[PDB]
Amino acid sequence: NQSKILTLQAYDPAKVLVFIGGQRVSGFAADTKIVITRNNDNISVHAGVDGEISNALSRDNTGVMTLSLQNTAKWNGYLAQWQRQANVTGLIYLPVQVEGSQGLSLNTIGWIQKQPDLSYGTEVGQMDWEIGVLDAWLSPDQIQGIAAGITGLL
Amino acid sequence: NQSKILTLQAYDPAKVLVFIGGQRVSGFAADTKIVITRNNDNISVHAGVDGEISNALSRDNTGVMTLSLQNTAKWNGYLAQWQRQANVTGLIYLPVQVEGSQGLSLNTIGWIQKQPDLSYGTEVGQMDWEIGVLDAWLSPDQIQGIAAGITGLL
Amino acid sequence: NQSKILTLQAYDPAKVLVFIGGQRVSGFAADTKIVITRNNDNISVHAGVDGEISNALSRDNTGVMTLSLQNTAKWNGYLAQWQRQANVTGLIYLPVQVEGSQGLSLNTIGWIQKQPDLSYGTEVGQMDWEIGVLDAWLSPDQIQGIAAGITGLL
Amino acid sequence: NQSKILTLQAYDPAKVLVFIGGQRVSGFAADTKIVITRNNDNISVHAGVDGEISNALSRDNTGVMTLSLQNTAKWNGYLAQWQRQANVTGLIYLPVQVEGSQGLSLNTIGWIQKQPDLSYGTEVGQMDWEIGVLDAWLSPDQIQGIAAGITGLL
Amino acid sequence: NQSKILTLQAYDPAKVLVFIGGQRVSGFAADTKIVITRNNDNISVHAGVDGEISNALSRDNTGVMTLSLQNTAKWNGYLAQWQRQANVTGLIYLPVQVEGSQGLSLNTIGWIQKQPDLSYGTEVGQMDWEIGVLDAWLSPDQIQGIAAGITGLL
Amino acid sequence: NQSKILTLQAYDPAKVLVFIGGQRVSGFAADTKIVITRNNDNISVHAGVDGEISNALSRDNTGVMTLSLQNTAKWNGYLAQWQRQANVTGLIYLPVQVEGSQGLSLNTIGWIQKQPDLSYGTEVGQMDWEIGVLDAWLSPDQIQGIAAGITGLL
Amino acid sequence: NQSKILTLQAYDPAKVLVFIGGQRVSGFAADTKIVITRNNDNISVHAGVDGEISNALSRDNTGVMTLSLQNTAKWNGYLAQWQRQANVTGLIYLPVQVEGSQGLSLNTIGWIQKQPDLSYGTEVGQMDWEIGVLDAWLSPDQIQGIAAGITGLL
Amino acid sequence: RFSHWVKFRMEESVFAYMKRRSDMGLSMKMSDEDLPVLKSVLMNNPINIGIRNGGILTGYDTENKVSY
Amino acid sequence: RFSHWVKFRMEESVFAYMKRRSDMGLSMKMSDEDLPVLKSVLMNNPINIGIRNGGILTGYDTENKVSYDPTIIIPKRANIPTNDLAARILRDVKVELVYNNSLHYVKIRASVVLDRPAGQSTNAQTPMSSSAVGV
Amino acid sequence: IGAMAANDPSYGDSLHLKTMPGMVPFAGSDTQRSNAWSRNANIYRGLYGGGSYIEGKTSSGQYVDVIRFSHWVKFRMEESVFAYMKRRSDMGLSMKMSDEDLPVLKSVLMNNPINIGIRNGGILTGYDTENKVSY
Amino acid sequence: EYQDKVVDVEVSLGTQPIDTVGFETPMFLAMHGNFPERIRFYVSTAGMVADGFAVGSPAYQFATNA
Repeated sequence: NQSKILTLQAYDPAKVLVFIGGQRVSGFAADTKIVITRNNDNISVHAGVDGEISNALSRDNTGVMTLSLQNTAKWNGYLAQWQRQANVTGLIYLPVQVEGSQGLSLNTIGWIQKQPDLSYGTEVGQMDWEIGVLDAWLSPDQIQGIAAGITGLL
Repeated sequence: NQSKILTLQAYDPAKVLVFIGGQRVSGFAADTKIVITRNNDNISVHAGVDGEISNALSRDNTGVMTLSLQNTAKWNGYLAQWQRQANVTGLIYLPVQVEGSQGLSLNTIGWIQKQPDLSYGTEVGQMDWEIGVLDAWLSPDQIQGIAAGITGLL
Repeated sequence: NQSKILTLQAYDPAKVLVFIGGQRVSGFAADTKIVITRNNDNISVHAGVDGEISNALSRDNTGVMTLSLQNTAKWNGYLAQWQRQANVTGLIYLPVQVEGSQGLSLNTIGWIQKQPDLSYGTEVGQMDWEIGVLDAWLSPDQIQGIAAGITGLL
Repeated sequence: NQSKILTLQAYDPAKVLVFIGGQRVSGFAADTKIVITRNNDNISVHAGVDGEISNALSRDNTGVMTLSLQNTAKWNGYLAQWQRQANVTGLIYLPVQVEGSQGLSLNTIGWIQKQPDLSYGTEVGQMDWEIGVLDAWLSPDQIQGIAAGITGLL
Repeated sequence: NQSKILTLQAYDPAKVLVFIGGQRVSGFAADTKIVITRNNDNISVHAGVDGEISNALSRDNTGVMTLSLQNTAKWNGYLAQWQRQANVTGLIYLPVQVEGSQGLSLNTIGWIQKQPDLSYGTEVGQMDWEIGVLDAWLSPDQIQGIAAGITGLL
Repeated sequence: NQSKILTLQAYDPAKVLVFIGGQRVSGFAADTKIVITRNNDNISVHAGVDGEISNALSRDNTGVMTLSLQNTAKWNGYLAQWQRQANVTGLIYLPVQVEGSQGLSLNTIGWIQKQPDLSYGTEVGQMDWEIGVLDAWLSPDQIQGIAAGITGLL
Repeated sequence: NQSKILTLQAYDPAKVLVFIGGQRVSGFAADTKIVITRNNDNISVHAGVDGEISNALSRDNTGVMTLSLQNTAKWNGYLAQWQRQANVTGLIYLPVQVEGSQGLSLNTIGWIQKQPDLSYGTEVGQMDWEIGVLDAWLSPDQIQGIAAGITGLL
Repeated sequence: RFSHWVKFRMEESVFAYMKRRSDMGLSMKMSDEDLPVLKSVLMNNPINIGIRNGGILTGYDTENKVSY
Repeated sequence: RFSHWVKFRMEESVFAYMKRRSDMGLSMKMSDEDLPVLKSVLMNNPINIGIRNGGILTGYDTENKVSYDPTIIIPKRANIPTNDLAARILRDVKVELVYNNSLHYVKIRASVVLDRPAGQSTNAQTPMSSSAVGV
Repeated sequence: IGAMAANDPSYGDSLHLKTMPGMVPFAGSDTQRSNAWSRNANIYRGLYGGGSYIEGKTSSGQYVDVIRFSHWVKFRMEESVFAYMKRRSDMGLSMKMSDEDLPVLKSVLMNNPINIGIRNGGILTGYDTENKVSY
Repeated sequence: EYQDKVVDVEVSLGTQPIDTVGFETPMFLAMHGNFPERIRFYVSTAGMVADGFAVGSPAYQFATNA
């Protein structure tokens, strides 16, 4: 057996596009751009004494989308001003979209949950904004779909 | 695509000005000068069993501003004396202002919350004063303002 | 702008004098001689739902003064004997004084709170006595005093 | 000022003698032979709202004396057999004595509290027996005594 | 098969032109004039347990350009003065250009990263200035371009 | 093109003058008289994932000035005595000045950081004293100044 | 300017006298007789972000004095026997004195720290004993003293 | 009346700060490192008392999409 | 007052150094190997205390493109006329300084709005520096 | 003019949908609009409650955006080169016609227009996948 | 030259300032005789009316539209 290349193209971080309200975000941090995590488990399990197993689905799809930006980036001002604008007017929701380069994507509604701490030091600082998401289901954008009707059994 | 310089000037730590009561602070620590953090999340989320989502704003803007100074700095005496002066007379509030070099700024009222521990050793010690802030909203001082009326949607 | 020397003299650890009961302590540990910490925060903050902020001063000034001595130092015997003498006779208080070299000082009443553990090994051991202090307010001994009437505002 | 030698003799670990029941213990571990720690603080402090301070002595002198021995040492058998002998007959107390080389000493009654875990591996294992002590007051064996009547004040 | 001459002209070190800010640099060292190195690898490789291989491009193009000058060269003064001028005014960037004689070239923005050490001895000393570069991609200036559309495969 | 002489005069090591406290130093080593090095880089670089580049200036100008003297030189006694004099009285700072023959110069405050090791052998030994400097910016003393306003661009 | 002779007499290695306990050492190695080095730097430096500089003296004067002797020298037996004598009786300290021929001197207390390795080969072996010193301050024995009150400034 | 009140008290506050700052020595100097404190000086006294007592308006305008 | 202070204290510092240097023997001599120490002597006392206390200005000027760094110049022996070597007095030492300035007067421009302020221009371009049309 | 004056050509920001106060919507029907487009006569049209210019075309058929970009390049390349040359000849050492000094024009031109255009998006870069050519 | 107050404030009711922008100045070739020069630069319609231009005149309309 010979080793196989898992993809034809190369994963390019610059190809990952983040659209918050219809504008592209720029000025990201060094290591990680964005992290998406679900708040709660998908399926719960109830185990009886005799061994009977029953499960119930979870309808809580809220999640948190970390966003790292350099403190010198101009987008810090946009989010800071929008925070107070929403606080005064009362409108906090805005569309959020993420395009993957060689992975999953995301397209839902979101809001600003917490403002990151600010620290000034010898080197350029970093700010990790937290953006909520109404639904944290990562959707594919590939040829997937012809095999989902094959894995099905039982 | 070519790499872009995120700024024209260079982030100079000496340009960050801290004004406590109308006087400039001097004699900072080595690594980090000041850290600003919010006490509570901006927006809370309530998730129902069926999946309905509702959110409520948070009106608690209190925060903590860490301040690192060398134990040989003269400002240790000023804060120490002001602590007892406020304890006796009963007036604890005083203006606080921070000017960013290539980042956000801050201008609110504050007070001394906790005195840092003192340790004597082989090398010069460090003291991390904690200064409270009535409101911990970092405000911009840039050309931001013409785009906040663009990101708006929904 | 040119770099400025924060002091004229040099911080000399040997110049830090500790007087417990009227005698100078000798035979300190390697890294840190003494550490002073407050037990409780200076000012508490109560934040209302609407955003109103009110604060109350704290009158608990008790603190802990760590003291590191080599297990071969003769002062271990003095403190050990005084512990039992106070236990029998019932008098535990004794004056405590600390003189800073280029920093703050302290002069209050104190007592022995906990005896450090003793360990014998390949190298000379260390003992970290804990001495309580009635008031843990570090007082200055400098030209400070002419500016405390300047920072005042609001 | 010139550096001073804190002692005339040299701290020799072999000079530390441990007598459990009237026999000298041998076959110690590599780094640390014995560790003595008090279970509870010597003096408690009650702080009132107005600032009044009152303290109460602690009469709980029980402590724990860690004892490290190589798993190949013969004293493991003695303690193991004595454990069952005490369990059957009901007598658990036995004298304990420690002689310091250039430090404090100890002489009280003690008992075996917990048997250490046993692990077999590439290298010789170690066992850390725990021996209780009725009183954990480390007593001096030096010229101390002529100065305890000097530090007294207030 | 006969040996072939790799070039028609001869590599002349004097033909290598360095333009920093629009002026030609002169007074170079003996052995090496300039060295250009990339900070990070171009492509990273992730290897799975099963043998699947995936790669991701690197967008960090920052590099370091060593520059050797005799301590008697007049350009030492220019760079030294520009260092303080940039430190005060806050502008550090300036164009950098390199022309190869029979090799690759470079044309990007750069800045002074570290000042070389100065040593006085029997012989004339040397100073190796380090100049940063925004992008360290060496570009060709030859008939290359008609074959890049030939090597392409897979 | 013809070869050009980089200077009119000849670099004479004897013309390099070192003034420590107002007196000329004499009795230098064989190869190197003095070496000046900066402790930290002038400018740091932060590179984001997308490729954005931001830089921050460094305000740490401390440096080390090596000084080589023959063990038979009389200046060894002066520095040795001054070391203890400063240790006792507490004053360690003293002016330092260096005059270049055909290179850069230096004029700042300094102190003795480490005493060199002493070795006795067949030949005359050497001692390499280390002298700290508050600021390690090598300043020019030439016609430089009319061109610094020319290299400026961008 | 004419070359000057740095001394009137000639540095004679035989004139260097080492007195360990009151007896002169004899039978030295070929190249180097003794080397004296300090364990730690004299003065530490703390540099703040803003550029403020503060320094603290170091009170650790312990040092190491290398001593090279031929394996055929009789002094190897003296030191070897004294090692065991001190190990048994517990007294390790003994006076150490060094007289320079045309350099600095030393007179403090010392002890044997490590025994050198022994190797037998075609040629006569060498042993490099390490002798500790309580204080490693090299003192002068010259006309120095009338100028130390001149270099003083600031 | 509001305009006269602002005109008088901004001036009085600034003068009171300047006089206190120059009465200890260390009078104010024209440099970027000392000028910005006027922001805090002015945000104290009138600009904040007016907001607290309701005379000065704040918030975001929904019609013109401008902030006060 | 500043001019008088400089005039007095530069002289006092130089005289104090010279007297201490000639009180041990080894009085100062007119040669290139000893003159330059006056640079350090003068940079101590007034020239540095003034910078530390803020009286003397430093830095780079952005408008005129000039630096405010204090400067000191000392002539060489070859440039000293023979007559001064008989009079034993040195001349032509030059120093430069830039004095700071206090703030005396301030003028403010306020504005008040009553109705709804008019909507601002929604241009998002980076403001250009100057018109391109120039010949 | 007010919808064109302060618009930097470096962005290539066409006039397609820019709103202009003062103008009145065009009232003709579809055929009239088709005729106007065929004659290159731009028309202001109202859509979804607002007013909007359309197609920004000129008389010759070329888009006004391209003309503005060409004029911008033509002016600013010349201004940059002249500004460098004047500064270089104002210190003496005027430029000379030799291989050792000419190449600096590459950096001079890559500064100012050629780089501002790339940063603001007006100038395209990258590799073309269809024709297999680079921009 | 002489200032009678250490601090002075001009309270302008309603009006606001505007920043200085870079731009290309347009030229409108109008026919009239209000001034002798061939070309003049104005910064507001107020200055044009102060020069004798009638409200609603071609130049005034062009300026107010621009």
